Amino acid sequence: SSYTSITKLTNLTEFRNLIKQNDKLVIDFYATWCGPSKMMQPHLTKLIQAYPDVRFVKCDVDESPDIAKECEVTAMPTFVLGKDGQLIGKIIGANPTALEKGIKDL
Amino acid sequence: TPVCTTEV
Repeated sequence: SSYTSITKLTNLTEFRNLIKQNDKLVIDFYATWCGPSKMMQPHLTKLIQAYPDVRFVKCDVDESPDIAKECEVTAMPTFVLGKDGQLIGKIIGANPTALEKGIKDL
Repeated sequence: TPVCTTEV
């Protein structure tokens, strides 16, 4: 799969359930107009294929402000990492290297 | 740059 094909979160309950139901998770908070978030799309696709044990999803901050707020997302892209039922990390910015390091540590 | 910030 790819950036284009992953689930795009639109609901809070869905978001909360996702944290509870996935052992390893990454959420890509983005904006359609943000250049840096756009730049990370190819990278995410590579990461999705590279780390099949991790669930990757995305959320449009403009479309779902409630979700973004819940994660205190002020800047994009923000990648929120979750492990064993809870959120445990953030990589803020289009840094593919930092993002992969974070994913590897899950 | 690598980030977009939003001030509301």
